[PDB]
Amino acid sequence: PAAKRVKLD
Amino acid sequence: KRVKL
Amino acid sequence: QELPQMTQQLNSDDMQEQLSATVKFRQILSREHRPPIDVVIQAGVVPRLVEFMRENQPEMLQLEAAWALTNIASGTSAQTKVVVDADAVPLFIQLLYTGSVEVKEQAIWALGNVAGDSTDYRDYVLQCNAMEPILGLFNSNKPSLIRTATWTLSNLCRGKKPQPDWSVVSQALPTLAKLIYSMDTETLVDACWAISYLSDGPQEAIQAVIDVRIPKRLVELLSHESTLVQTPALRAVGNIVTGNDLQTQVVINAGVLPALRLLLSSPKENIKKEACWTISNITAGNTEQIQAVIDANLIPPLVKLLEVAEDKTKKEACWAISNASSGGLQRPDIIRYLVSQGCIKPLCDLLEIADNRIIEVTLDALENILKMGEADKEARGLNINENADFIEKAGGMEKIFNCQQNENDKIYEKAYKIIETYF
Repeated sequence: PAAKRVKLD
Repeated sequence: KRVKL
Repeated sequence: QELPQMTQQLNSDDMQEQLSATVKFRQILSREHRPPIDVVIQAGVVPRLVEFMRENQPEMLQLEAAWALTNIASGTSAQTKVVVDADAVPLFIQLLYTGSVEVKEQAIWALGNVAGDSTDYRDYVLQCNAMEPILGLFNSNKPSLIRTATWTLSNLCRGKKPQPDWSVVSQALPTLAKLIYSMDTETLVDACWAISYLSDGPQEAIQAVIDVRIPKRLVELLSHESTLVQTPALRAVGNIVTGNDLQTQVVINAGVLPALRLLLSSPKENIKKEACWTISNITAGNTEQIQAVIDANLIPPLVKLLEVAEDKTKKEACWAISNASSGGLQRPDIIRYLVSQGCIKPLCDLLEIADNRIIEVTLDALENILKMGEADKEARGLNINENADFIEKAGGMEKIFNCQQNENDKIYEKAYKIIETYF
């Protein structure tokens, strides 16, 4: 899966 | 035996 | 907009203004598409945000600042570099030890994006000794935190060229072995990915995965109701059977063959493709394991995919059947069985694929079939090679003959010998 994740909650 | 890249 | 004011407020000495400012920075950065990362970086506030993560800073400040930095690190390697050079990593790590649960949730996510940026940032985080505090998060009894930590943990294990420090990532095996028993799909998925990364390496790594008894569980997960779990688990299983015959036998003993049999009819084409890939590395094993695959009734459905599945899958089915044919030299009946199951027709038909690696693989299989047929003839005074007659009738002779026109020398050499030897 994606290596990065934007954190939005 | 073949491995992934 | 407010950015000019936000920057001034962030650098203010008043803590109420610092928090209000940090929150605004966290907010404008919370966008999945085209996040204002560069604008924030250029505002020059990164060092200040990192400063707010210091141990004695107000909790909310550490929290909002870590969250903001987390999303800056969710960008490009260039944008992530800014956070790293500002010495944020060691601070993220310390927050994992001393931060409140909420704070830790921000810090681990940040470490997840940093480690997920590249092999060097992955190694950097490992060098800062992030592993210890991270493994500690799994004893938190906190679902949301564990999910993020599992993901972060997988980015630390990911990367084959360069492979992460084995002496460090191997430390997470015991944890990963327990995690694949989690009922939380999200955690399970990432645990399986992490494991597939660790399993993708040298003999010692595969053995470490085998020693903690992970294979047994991976096989069971192959039938998990979600393909999101099936995919990584199957990948881990496949990587494990790239190991030696002994390591491969452990997976067979964990009952992987019947499981793979069901995967061969999966609705997802990539599942069928990887199932064949996995079978191919088992039939690449010794005589007994090739027989195990035969006894597991995998050949028939394998032959079916070889003839009607999408190309990517057919290629994989070809490798399996072809590696299996190599066993006929030690056990001719394996060839008799393969032929009786109709592998000849599909194999020949595949000679016309736009992939030379596969043409070679197919020509080898057809030759293993030709040799056995020849040996049978020599053995019992006949003058006709039964398998050669089968190939010709399947239209394979014409196709093989044509491979002699291939610009590839190896292909040419193979086809030529086959033609002059059996036809």
